[PDB]
Amino acid sequence: EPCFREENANFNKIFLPTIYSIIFLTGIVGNGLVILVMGYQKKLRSMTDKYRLHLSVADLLFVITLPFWAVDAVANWYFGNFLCKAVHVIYTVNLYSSVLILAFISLDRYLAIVHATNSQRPRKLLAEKVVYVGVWIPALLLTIPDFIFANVSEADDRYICDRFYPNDLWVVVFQFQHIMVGLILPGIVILSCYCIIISKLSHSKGHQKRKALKTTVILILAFFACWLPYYIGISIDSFILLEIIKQGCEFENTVHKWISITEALAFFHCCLNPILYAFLG
Amino acid sequence: KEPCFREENANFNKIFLPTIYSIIFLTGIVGNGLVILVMGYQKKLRSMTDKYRLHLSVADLLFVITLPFWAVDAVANWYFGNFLCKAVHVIYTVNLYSSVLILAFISLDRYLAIVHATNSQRPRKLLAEKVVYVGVWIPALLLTIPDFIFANVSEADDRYICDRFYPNDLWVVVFQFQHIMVGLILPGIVILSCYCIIISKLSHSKGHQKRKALKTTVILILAFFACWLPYYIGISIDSFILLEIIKQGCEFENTVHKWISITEALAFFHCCLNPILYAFL
Amino acid sequence: KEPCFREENANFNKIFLPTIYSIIFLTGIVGNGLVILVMGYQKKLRSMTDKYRLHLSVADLLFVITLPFWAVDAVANWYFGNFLCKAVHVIYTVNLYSSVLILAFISLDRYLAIVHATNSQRPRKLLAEKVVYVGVWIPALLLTIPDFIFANVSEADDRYICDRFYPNDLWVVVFQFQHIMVGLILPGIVILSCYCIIISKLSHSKGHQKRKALKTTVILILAFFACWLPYYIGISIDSFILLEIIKQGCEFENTVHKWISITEALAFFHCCLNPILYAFL
Amino acid sequence: KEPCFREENANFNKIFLPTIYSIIFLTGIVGNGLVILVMGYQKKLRSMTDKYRLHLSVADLLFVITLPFWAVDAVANWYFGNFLCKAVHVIYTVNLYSSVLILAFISLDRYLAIVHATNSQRPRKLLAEKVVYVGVWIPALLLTIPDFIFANVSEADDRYICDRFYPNDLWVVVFQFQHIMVGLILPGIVILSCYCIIISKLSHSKGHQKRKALKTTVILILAFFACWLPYYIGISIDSFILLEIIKQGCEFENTVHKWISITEALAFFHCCLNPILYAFL
Amino acid sequence: KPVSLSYRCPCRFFESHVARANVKHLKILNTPNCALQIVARLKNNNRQVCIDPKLKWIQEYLEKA
Amino acid sequence: KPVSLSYRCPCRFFESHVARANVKHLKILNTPNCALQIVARLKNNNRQVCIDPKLKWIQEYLEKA
Amino acid sequence: KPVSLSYRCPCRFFESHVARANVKHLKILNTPNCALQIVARLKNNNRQVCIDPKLKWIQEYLEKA
Amino acid sequence: KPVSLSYRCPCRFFESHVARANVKHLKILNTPNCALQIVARLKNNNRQVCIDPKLKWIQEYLEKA
Amino acid sequence: KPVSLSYRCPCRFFESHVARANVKHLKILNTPNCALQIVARLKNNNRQVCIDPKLKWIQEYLEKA
Amino acid sequence: KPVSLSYRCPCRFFESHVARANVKHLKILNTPNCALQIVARLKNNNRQVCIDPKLKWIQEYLEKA
Amino acid sequence: KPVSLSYRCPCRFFESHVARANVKHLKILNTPNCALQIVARLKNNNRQVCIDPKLKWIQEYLEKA
Amino acid sequence: KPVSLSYRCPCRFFESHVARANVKHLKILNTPNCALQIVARLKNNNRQVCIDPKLKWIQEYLEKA
Repeated sequence: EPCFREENANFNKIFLPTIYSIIFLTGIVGNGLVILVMGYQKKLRSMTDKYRLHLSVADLLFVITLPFWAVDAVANWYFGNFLCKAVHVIYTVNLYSSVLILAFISLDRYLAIVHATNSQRPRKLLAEKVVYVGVWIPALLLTIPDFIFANVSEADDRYICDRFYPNDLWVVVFQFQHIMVGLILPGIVILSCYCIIISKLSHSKGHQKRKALKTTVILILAFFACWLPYYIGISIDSFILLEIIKQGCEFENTVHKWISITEALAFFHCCLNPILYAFLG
Repeated sequence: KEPCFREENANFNKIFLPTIYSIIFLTGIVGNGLVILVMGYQKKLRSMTDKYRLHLSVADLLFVITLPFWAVDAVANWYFGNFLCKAVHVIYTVNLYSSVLILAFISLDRYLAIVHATNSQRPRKLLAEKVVYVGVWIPALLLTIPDFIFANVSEADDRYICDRFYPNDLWVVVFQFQHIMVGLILPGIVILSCYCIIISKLSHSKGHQKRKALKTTVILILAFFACWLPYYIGISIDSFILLEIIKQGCEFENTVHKWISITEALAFFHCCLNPILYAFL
Repeated sequence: KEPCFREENANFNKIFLPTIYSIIFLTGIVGNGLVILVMGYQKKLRSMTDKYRLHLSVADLLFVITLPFWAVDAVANWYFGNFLCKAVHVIYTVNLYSSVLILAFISLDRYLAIVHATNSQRPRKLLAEKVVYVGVWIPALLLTIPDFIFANVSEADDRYICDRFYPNDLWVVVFQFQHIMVGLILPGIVILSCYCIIISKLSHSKGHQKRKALKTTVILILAFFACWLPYYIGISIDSFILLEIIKQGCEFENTVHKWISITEALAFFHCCLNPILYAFL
Repeated sequence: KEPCFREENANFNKIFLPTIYSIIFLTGIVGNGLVILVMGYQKKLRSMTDKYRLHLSVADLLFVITLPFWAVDAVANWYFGNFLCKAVHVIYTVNLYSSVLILAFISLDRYLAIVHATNSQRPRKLLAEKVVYVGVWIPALLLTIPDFIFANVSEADDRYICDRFYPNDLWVVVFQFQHIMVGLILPGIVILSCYCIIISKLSHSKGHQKRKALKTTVILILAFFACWLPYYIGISIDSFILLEIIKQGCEFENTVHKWISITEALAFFHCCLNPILYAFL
Repeated sequence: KPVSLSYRCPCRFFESHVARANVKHLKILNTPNCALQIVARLKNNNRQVCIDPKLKWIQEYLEKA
Repeated sequence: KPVSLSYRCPCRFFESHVARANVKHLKILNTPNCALQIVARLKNNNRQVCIDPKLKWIQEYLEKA
Repeated sequence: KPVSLSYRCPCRFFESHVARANVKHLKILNTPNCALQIVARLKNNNRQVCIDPKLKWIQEYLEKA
Repeated sequence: KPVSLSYRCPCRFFESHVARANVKHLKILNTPNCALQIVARLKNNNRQVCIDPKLKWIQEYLEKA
Repeated sequence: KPVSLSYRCPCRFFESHVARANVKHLKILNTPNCALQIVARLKNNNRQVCIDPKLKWIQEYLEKA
Repeated sequence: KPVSLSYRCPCRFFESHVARANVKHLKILNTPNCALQIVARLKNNNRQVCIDPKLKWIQEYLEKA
Repeated sequence: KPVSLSYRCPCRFFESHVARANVKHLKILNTPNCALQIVARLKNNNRQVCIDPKLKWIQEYLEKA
Repeated sequence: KPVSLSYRCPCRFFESHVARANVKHLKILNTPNCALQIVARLKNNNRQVCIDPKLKWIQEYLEKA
């Protein structure tokens, strides 16, 4: 059957640059302020702020290349092949690095709350040495298909910055790997550590001296609430690609529009760390 | 007279239903697991309302266990046979009746605590340990007999839909009217009458602090009924579409069906607001 | 020059109007019953504003008594004859004029209390006890004579609609302009003049605490006028569509009618907010 | 290769534009009359910032005098000749440039107050009394000469529309680019530079209370730029529609024009939020 | 209800320039509490347009009965 | 010429049974020097059928002006 | 699910006035959990309209087999 | 007259190969004093093809009433 | 109002390659404060495409006054 | 051959009464060795009517370039 | 972008059972970095249907070059 | 029969001027025992025109599979 993938997305070409420009402005302002305050003046106090500085570094790296996507939303990619590869690599590095920073924040809170008597040296050892090899090295190692497959090419109307796979099984296995690494395993880890944290804090109702859990809980919940509908949309699209859901091509076009809109709305995690720093929430 | 022609390929429902279902499933499983872990296993409950809220969280956990079956039924079609179809239907029906009967019990417990604050303490213990089970769980289980005997899966054109199939439309009208009655009218009248008595008796006090615990209860009851009101209005209008009252519309019936599906998805947020009210105060 | 192009279905209005009507009916009946029970029967009123708020709640109760008649007229057609049609219309018009005249009385009472805080205590009592009835209720009853005569039931295509029928369009133009004038212009000018005088005189005070009671009054008046503004804009544009001023649109008239119906449904939320402002402070 | 595909059936814009225009007109006239009455005539200004805000309110007042005229032009067409068209256009352009130059002056005043808190008290007075007029009002008046010559009334299909009419499209590209530059780029860079310096210098303070007055200023500036950002993004895309860059969309141009009208209606809320920030703190 | 929307006219810009030969079907709309609307379907354009109640051709067509 | 090539009535369907409730806007054709050709549209069947100029309902609808 | 929304039949509003000559194709819908729904496509209007299960023409058409 | 101009069967496509899964609402034509002309619409090809009155699936569909 | 969106003209992509035989009707748009837009309806594709004001065929068609 | 089968003009309707306000985009046909066939569309009637090449409004519209 | 949906082909379920006589226009779409599209317009239903690239009829049609 | 009225090819447009950028999905007709009737639709003019089976662009498009 002929799908004939044509969107006529006249609203997306005027709505996506607006969202991208708003996120670029507030992300570059907030991440520049956070890096200037903590990464230069050494104004960090708690152990969470080192992880939030790493998160702001990855956030600034992504919002540097966000105007390229803002141009590519309405016009097409006339920048180059190397810029296409660099933009895709920076996107994937930020996407995995923010998730692994949040997992490390949850693990640090589990070590601080439960192991409150002996885990002082392990938390410092984590946040000074192990965070790099546990976050940035997997994030850079997961960008090898971004280094290989990402290429700009014609689609018989204009240029497109994307990646090209030899088979569709590669596309669906990379989508399933993206779902499994981005959402499932770190979400399970964060939920397990916070369930243990709540179960141990229920035994310590006599003292309420700590309330640094609210900031990390709000940040993690807002991050996953931002990233949930895009993950649902690409899960439904991956099940479409695996001959499970066969409901015409108008449903596939609706899934494409939903994935684009929710992917642009899922960049609100750029304005999540410094807005929470401004509100002290 | 065109009878129905019920084929409109509503594509946005099949992409919006699993998003709402998965969001409600995640927050319901996390919040109800936390509430059952804290106040059901560790014995953290202090007031008498927390036992009924633990019962509500048990029913909420039971429904959000089977919510991903509804997500799979939304975007794909049913593949789990008839026993899982009956189990999912009976769990949803017993949860829907049990939550509103639990809320009626909380409201009448507040009526007993506020008005008869001197000689009614042992009736409250008899209300909260012994007669609560035959108050909520026994009638909710006895209301599931047509759910046990009529829910099945059809031999359709490779869809195999999960639903209850009635011999005629009179049974559909009778059971829809009974559902509207037991779900909204009698517990709503009981809650409104006891709260009117509470407000009338509370004006004689000199601004006492005993109404500080009333705010969470009235917020929970108001949020539950504001979640369930538009779905009840939609199915009341659909019940009046049957038995030849609003029969002049054909596409209006399809709009009513879409409104019922959307408001039924939005009315599952009553699982969201029970542990959220424990996260706040 | 096409004659009518009357829209025949209005599918979403018939499913959206009874939902809004039922929500406003339930909240208005509960809140106004509580307010009349607490401050009208039990003598809980302390300040001078609460008598006017009790009058406003009496008018609110009178309108939300007949709101389910409007819901039945929205989704079904009218079956209650001509006497109920006249009673529902006269109650709606009495409430609509009485609420804004009551709010003008509250604003002028606040002007008398703030500016003349020394010698105006018995004129405020004469305002709130005796002359208030001939201030609001007698003009609201005298403004219903065309509503008493001209509101009837017609013979449509088996509809029996409930509406006010005029001999010609000059009468409906004149009465729409009079409704706009008495509903918005003169009481709005009176309220704005008294509040400008209050704000100008309040700057001479040294930050006193007498303006703490002004916040609820200005919030109630601002909420009322923000509720009623888009309906007045819509019927002003419809009145200027009449008298052949805007004549280039024919589907624009149908859009104006749909906007008037939707904003009229949303402008009945002035019954909602009066006891809501008593639930908060 | 279709030339224009001229489209005039925007039914919702003629019913949504006067509603937003009337709401902003009423709130702006009430708030700016109150602010000019309190802090301009009665001498209630205390801090150095409020004088600039008074200037802003004067500019805001100048806009909301001419706001109902556009409301007539939203739903009817222009009947007031060419002199009123020129006056309305020059008033809107003066207000649009004057508000952002006033905010640049407020941000640079905050930079002078925070960083040079010891030796800069008489330069702040010279900033706020003498050089402020040649700072904001003289460049805003000098930026209105092409508004003075080119704004007129044309001979349409019995419409008499009010707009500026250029000799060719090169002039409208140059003036749109200059409008984008002076309205967003240079004052935005100035405000961001002063606030980055303020945030960098404020880290050396030991948690002083001098940043309590910074919150209202950053909230006002952020609300102004968040109001004006989607309109600026839309006119940037509309200017790039010219010069044959994204020419391939024809109905996309009409969607861009509808977006321009909607976001220009929504971006007049910057007159609303100056006295609203005085109602709160 | 001070406003009325369910009951407006079909009466809209009663034209005095209508051709009797081009008038193929002059449908008179039967409505209550309204003016006598007479929408005639044209022959050249095949579109219904209003006709005034004081038109000579409409009066001659009504007087044929 | 007793063959009558021209001067042809749409006067054929002189149906006495006319339902006023199901009648849409009936069209009185402007036939020059002929009988009153009243083609009534029926809302039940969405078709135009001619009616004789002697029905009580049609006369009451014509006189209600 | 105390409400039911998914299996709702296209078997509503049974008409009892159908011409046998105008009935060209009386398509009987094969659906579960409802009675014999049979919509016939008319010949005069070319639009599908339902027929009652107790109609004499439908019974004579079904009895031809 | 052994030529039979009028009164013609659509009694031609007596195809035994009928798929009940791909069968849409089959139409039994109301032809008096003729065979049961059962033209079944096919959901796979969106076309109407006649079926003989001897198939097991067609008899099971007709008897399910 | 520094932007302008209400008086927009059909002055986009003035092509100079148009066949005189394929041009059936070259409608010159009458607009105020706009360029001399002339959209010609083609004969091969039956779609309107604009023509430049300096074209020899358009000048010969205009001078054919 | 004074019978002139081919090469016919559209220069029949030489109507002097032309309304410039109701004139839509007039088409100047590219007819070689012929008169200026200016078929002006009328915005009031949505039809194209020929205009003679001697009107003041048509000459003013042609000269406004 | 770990997800990659901006370039997808009309490449889904190339059916082998395709009639050679019903194939009117076997449109071979040129898609870079994708499979060779063999979508053919049918003749019975006039709808485009994808064909297999290993089909004998498509190979025999393409072997004429 | 030396007229060859039957069995006629569509191979009438052997134009070497083929633009690969403006070429849409070219249709290879399933003509039995004939030449490759490659009708290459043009995206610039929205028309289907046949091409000769000897162009470099057509051979490159056929070989890219």
